[PDB]
Amino acid sequence: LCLDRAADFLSEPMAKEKQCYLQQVKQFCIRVENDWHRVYLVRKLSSQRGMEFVQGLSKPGRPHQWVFPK
Amino acid sequence: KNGKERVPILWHFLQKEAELRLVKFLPEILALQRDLVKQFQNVQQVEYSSIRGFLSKHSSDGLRQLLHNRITVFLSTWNKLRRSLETNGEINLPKDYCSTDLDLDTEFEILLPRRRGLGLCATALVSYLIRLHNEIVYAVEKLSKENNSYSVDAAEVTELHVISYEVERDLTPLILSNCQYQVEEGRETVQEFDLEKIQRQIVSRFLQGKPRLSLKGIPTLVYRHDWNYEHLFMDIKNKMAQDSLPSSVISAISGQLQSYSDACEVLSVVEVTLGFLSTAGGDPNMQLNVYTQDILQMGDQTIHVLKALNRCQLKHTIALWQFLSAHKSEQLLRLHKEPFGEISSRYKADLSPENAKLLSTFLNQTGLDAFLLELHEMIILKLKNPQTQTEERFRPQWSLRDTLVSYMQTKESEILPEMASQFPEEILLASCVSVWKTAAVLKWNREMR
Amino acid sequence: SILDTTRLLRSCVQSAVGMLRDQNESCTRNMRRVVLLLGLLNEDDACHASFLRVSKMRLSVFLKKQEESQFHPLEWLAREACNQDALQEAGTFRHTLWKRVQGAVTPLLASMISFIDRDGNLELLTRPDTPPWARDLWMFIFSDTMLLNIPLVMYIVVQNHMNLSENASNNVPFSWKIKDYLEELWVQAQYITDAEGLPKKFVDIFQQTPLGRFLAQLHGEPQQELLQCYLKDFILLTMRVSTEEE
Amino acid sequence: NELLEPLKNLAFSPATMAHAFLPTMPEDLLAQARHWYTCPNGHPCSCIDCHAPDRTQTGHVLGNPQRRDVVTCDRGLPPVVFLLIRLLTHLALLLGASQSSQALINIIKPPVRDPKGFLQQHILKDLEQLAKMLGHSADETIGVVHLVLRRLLQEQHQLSSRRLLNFDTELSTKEMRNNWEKEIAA
Ligand SMILES: [Zn+2]
Repeated sequence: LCLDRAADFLSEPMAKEKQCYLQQVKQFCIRVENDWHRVYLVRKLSSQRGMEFVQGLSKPGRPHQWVFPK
Repeated sequence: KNGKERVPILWHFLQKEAELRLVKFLPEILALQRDLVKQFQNVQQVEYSSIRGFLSKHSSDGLRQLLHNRITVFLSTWNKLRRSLETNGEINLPKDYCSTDLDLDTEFEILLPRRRGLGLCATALVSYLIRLHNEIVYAVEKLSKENNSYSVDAAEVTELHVISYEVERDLTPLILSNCQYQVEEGRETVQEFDLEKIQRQIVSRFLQGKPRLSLKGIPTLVYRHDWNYEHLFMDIKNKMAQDSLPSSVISAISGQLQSYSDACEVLSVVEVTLGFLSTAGGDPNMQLNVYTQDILQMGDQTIHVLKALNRCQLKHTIALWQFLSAHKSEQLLRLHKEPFGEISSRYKADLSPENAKLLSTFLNQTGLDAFLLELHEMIILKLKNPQTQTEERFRPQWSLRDTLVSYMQTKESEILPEMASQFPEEILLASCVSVWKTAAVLKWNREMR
Repeated sequence: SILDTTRLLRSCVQSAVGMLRDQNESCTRNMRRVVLLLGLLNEDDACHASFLRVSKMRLSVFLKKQEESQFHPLEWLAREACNQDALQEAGTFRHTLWKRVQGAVTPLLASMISFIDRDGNLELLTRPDTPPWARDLWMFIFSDTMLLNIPLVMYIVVQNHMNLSENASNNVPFSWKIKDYLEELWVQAQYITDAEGLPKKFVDIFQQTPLGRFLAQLHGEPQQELLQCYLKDFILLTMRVSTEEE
Repeated sequence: NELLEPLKNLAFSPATMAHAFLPTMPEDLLAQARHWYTCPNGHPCSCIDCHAPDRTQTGHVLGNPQRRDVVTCDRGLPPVVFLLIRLLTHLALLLGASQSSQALINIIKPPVRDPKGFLQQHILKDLEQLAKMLGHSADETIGVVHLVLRRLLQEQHQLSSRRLLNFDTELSTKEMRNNWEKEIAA
C-alpha cells in the first residue's frame, strides 16, 4: 500500500509531504535490498501510466531511476 | 450480473451516484434560499450588482462569511449539475444559463429561485435533487412492499431526510468490506462481490425521506398602476357566487350617483370589499352596506354609500365595480373629458368610414349596456397597464372581436349572439377606445332623447 | 394639532389589511386584524397609546425616508392641487388632501402590520390573559427601529413561519425576529471567538444589547415563563410539530 | 459494413454529418416522458405563483473533458458499451478534424480552436474511465479498444444479410442515432 501510494504520487503529471514520503520510500528500497518491492512499484506504475512511462523514467536524465531494480 | 432485476436499488444508485452525492448539500441551499426569500420577500425592485456586490453590502463579517460559504456550495453544485440540467430536470432552461460555470461575479438573481429569469436555475437545482432522491426512494418503495412512506416538504428539509453519503468515508469501506475472495488448490484468487449485501447496507444507511417544494412568486404586488383585478375576480368567483346588476339597481345607482366624486367613493368601498372577499369571502346574499359597516367597521366615511348600496349584495360586488368604473368613465365622456389617460394612444386609433358604418350598424342592433361594460373592463384591465405592455398578446393589430371573446371566455361569461356573428372582425384592438366612445355617445343620445 | 392622525390610521386600516395575503391561507385573519387594529388604535390604555405613538413614529420614519427620494416634499399639497383626477375623485380639496395622506400611509401601515402580526402576534396585545411582560416586550420590540428593522416597499405577503392554527399565536412576541437576532449574534461571536469562550461571549454580547438589558429588568417567574414560551416558539420555528404533546 | 458508414462519414466526410445526431449526445428526457407542469406563458407550476392556470441538441455538445469523472447514458445501455461507442465516435471525429477542422468546429458546441487536441483529451478521459470500470491496465484498456475495432472489422461482411437496422448513414435524427448505438452495442 505504501508503494501503491508512491506509484500514485509519481503517476501525477509537487508537495513537501508527498516528496518526503517518496524520499522515505526511496531510502527504504535502497536499505532493504528486497528488489521485489520495486518490481511491484514498476508493475503498478505500468498499470497506471503504461509501460512507456516506466521506459521514459528508466532513460538517463531521469529523477526516479530508483524505482527500478539493480 | 443481471443487476437491474437482481439488484435494482444498487443499479440505480450506482448510476446516479455522481449526482446523488450532491443531495447532501441541498438542505443548506434550501436554508440559503429561505433566508434570501425572507430578506427580499415583499420587495419588487432588485438593484443589487451581483453576488460579490451583495456580499459586500451584507459585509457583517460573520454574516458575510456564512453567506459566502453557502453561495460557494450552491455554485459548486450548480457548476457540476448544470450540464445535466440542460437535458434533465423537468424545468426548461435556456442553453446560455447552463452553458458556463458561475462565480461570485455572476448576477445575484441566479440565487433567488424565481419562476422566471435566472432564478429558474436556483429552482432547477432544487428540483433536480428532489427528482433524484425521490426516484431512488421510489426504487426502494417498489421493493419495500409498502405504500405509506411518509412524505415531507421543502421547508422541514434537514440533513436527516436527504440521501447524505460520502464516497470515500461511507461507500468505499462498504464495498471493500463486501468484496470477498475465493481460492482453490491450483487456481487463482478471484473476487466475488456480495451485491445483495451492498444493496441492503446502502438501504439501511442512506435511503429515507421525501421533499416537496417552496418559493416566492415574482408578481409580488401589481399595485394601483398595473393592478390585476382579474386575479381577484377569479379568486372570488372560485370562493363564492357572483351575479350581475339588475337593471333596476343599475338605474337606481345611476340616479343617486349624479356626480363623479360619489361614484369614486362608492367604488373605493367596493375595492376594499373586493380585496377582503378575495382573501376571506362571505355570504353572497349579505347586503354590502351591512358588511362594510358591521364586519369591516367602515363607518365614519359612509354617507351616501349606504343609500346606494342599500340593495346590493356581495355577489354583485364585481359587477358593481364594473358598472361603477364604466359609469365613472361615462361621466367623463359626457363632459368631453378624456377618461382613458392610463391607456396607450396606440389603443386609441380611429375608425375608418367603412368600419364606422359597420360599428354603427352593430351598435344600433347590439346590447349596448353589456357591450359597454365588457369593452370597458377589457380596456381597463388589459390595455391599461405597462405590465400588460410587457405581455403583448393584446397587440393593436389583433382583432377586437376575438380578443373580447377570449376575455369573456376566460371569465366563463355568457356569450351574446352578437359577439361572434354581428361583431365586425374588421375592427382591430387599436380602435377599441374609439369603439367604446362611439357606443357611449350613442347611449347618451338615446338617454337624452 | 394639525391633523387627526389617529383617525387617518383608523380609516386606512381596512385598505391596508386588504393589501395583505397570507401563505397559510388563513381566511379568518384579515377580519380579526381589522378588529384588533381598530381596538388598539386608541388612547384608552397606556398600551394602546404606546402602540399608536410607535405606529405614528415609524410612519414618520418611512415617510421621511421616501421624502428623501423626492423633490420639494413640502410641495405635496401643491402636487395634489395639480392632480385634477384626484380632485374630481374627491370633490372637496380637504378630502383630496385626506385621501393623499391615506394613500401615502396605507402601504406603509400594511407593511408594518405584516411585520408585527406575522404568525399570530396581535392576539397577544388584546388577549387579557397576556402577562404584562409579554406586552412590555411586544412594545419594546415594536418601538426599536434597529432591532425590528422594517424596510420600505415600492398583495403584501405576511411571512408566517409557523404552521400555527388560527385562534392561536406565537407565545413570545416576535419570536422569529428574536431568533434571527440571537443567531446573528451567535455567528458574530463564533467567528470572532474560539469554540471555547463563544458561549460566554455570546451571552455577554446579548446582555449588552437593548433586549438583553430589558430582559435583565424582568426578574423571577416572568423570565422563567418567557423562557418557556420562547422554547416553545423556538421549537415551532425549527421543527414542524403536528401535535402539542410533541 | 453498413453499421460503420456513420463513423466513416464522420471521419472521412464530416461535412455531411454537420447536423447529424452523434452518440456524443445527452438527450432531453422530457421528449421521452411525453411533477412540474407549465402555464401557457411558460413559467413552471407544480393556479399558483402565476395568476394564470425539444432540448435535444445535435453535434458534439460535451464541453471541457475535465468535468467527466463518471459516465451516464440515458438509453439504459451498459455504461462500458456507451463509453466504447463514445470512444470510437471521438476517434472518427479526430480523423475528421484532421481531414477538415472547420467542419468539427461546426459540429462541436460550444466552439473550440483546437478540435483535435480537445478530442484527444476526451479520448484520454474515456480511457481513464474504461480503466476504472473494467479494472485493467491502461494498455490492456487500449487493447480492449483494439479488440472491439477488430470485432467490427471481422463483423463487416459477416453482416452481409440479416441487416434491417433502422438508421441513416448521416444520423439525421434522434432515433437513427439511438438505433446505431444499440446495434453497435449488440
Ligand atoms: Zn410559472
